[PDB]
Amino acid sequence: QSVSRAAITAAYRRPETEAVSMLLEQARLPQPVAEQAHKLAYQLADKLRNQKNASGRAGMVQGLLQEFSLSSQEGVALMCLAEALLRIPDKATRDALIRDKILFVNAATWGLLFASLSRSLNRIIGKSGEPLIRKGVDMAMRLMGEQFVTGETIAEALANARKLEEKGFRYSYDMLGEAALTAADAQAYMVSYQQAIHAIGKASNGRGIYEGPGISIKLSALHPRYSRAQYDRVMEELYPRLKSLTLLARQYDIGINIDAEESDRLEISLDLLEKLCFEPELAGWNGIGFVIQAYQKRCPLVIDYLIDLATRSRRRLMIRLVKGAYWDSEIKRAQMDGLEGYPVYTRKVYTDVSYLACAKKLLAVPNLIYPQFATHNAHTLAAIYQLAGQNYYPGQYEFQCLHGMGEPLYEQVTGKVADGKLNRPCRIYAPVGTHETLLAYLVRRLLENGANTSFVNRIADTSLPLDELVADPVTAVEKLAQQEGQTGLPHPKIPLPRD
Ligand SMILES: Cc1cc2nc3c(=O)[nH]c(=O)nc-3n(C[C@H](O)[C@H](O)[C@H](O)COP(=O)(O)OP(=O)(O)OC[C@H]3O[C@@H](n4cnc5c(N)ncnc54)[C@H](O)[C@@H]3O)c2cc1C
Repeated sequence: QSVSRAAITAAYRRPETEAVSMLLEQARLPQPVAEQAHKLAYQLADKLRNQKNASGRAGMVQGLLQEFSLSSQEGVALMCLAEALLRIPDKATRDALIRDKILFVNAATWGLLFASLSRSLNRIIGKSGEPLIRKGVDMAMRLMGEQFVTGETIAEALANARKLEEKGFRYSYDMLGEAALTAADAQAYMVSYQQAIHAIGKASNGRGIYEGPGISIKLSALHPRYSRAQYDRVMEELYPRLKSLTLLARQYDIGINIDAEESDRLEISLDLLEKLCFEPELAGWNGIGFVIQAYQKRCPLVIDYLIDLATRSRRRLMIRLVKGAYWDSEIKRAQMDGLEGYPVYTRKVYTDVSYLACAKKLLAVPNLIYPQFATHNAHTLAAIYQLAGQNYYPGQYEFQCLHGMGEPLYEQVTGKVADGKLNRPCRIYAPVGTHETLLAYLVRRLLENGANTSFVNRIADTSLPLDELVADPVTAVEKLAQQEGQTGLPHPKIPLPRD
């Protein structure tokens, strides 16, 4: 192996105390930068919560719960009567009714300001069995998944693009579907990607890899049983498909991004990337993109490799820095394999520290990397904004977000300074497909949105103060270290696989 490739392999399951300790000073924001990041993060998160005055309304709510010593159930019932009184048209009649003599339709809506279904479930199940369960799972998947899908076909998705593109947003389209099980499956995904590139490229119409739309691909869709595939078959079979798609993207001058999937496929994906970057037909073209996952211990070492690869292959790589979408499966996988450790961190704050350290590394080499900072986290965003320094220029970096998750945060970000925005571009990741391709993506979105460690989950918890929500991760790790006795201890509820 090369020097940088060898270092990747060595860090695979590095002990967490060691990995976190090494990243801390790389992630630490200088005090004035940290202060500016905090104020911006606080401001972004405040406007998120208090959209339609959610906090101020909740304030007046509890203020009346106190002054009368009323319950919360006593609060709703009072508003319901108050609402019915405000529907009496003439004030003299309303006043006279209140004085001389003194319904719950919208009681549910008022309660938002403040057991037998189990029987119905046990009854319905035994009667109708697994077919009812299977249809209910398919149905709930489609209902919950709709908010995350931009269109059923690439033509439909593309037809919706101008609305946000004219506001300064960009797109990366994802043809849903992954983990091809058969040769026919992988061939169908290949044809779907080719069709999509033709459509996106014609719509891009020469706007180029920065301003114009691009595509995101999953290597697992292009090779049957990719999860266990050997190097020889992957190079023989998957790589010609990857090359073919990338040459076509180059012909239309659109970005083509290689998504990151499970951690045991990182190595083969670097082998594919290495070969791709030296294709003569791609010389002098900078549209190749690659995702790296900050929750992996290998991430900073992958960056050193990518920096060297951009230098040797004489290109600027588009690098999407993410935290990562497969954490729950990574933990379970590692516990089943009984190895010396985990390839990912076990405390969420460590992943945040890793992301900040990795972001600094990426921003230091603008000639070699175009960083694409994917996050829905207001502190992460504000930190990157400050770390990128003074004198932003559009080609310095961009943000990215997922369709159906990013809008309220990035509405404050993309657009004119005169309109109160930060004037930084954001590329929306846009899944395209029908219900038959949605399951795996939807599940990952449920895990993301439902975890009590996720920013998008914590910002919806109005009992968590804004200052705790946007707390600096480096300081959080040092507070843990002072309490627990050393830096970077694993999650107490996630022991090592061999324990
Ligand atoms: C446009 C875009 C493209 C993306 N592409 C990919 C991709 O190709 N591959 C991929 O794997 N991910 C990808 N992601 C990331 C993934 O889908 C999540 O959106 C992302 O990790 C959420 O980070 P956040 O900063 O918005 O949330 P935050 O809430 O600040 O962080 C949440 C993340 O922390 C991590 N985490 C949660 N619990 C723990 C824990 N106990 N210990 C350690 N870490 C923890 C997980 O990565 C989780 O997603 C992409 C994200 C976006 C926005």
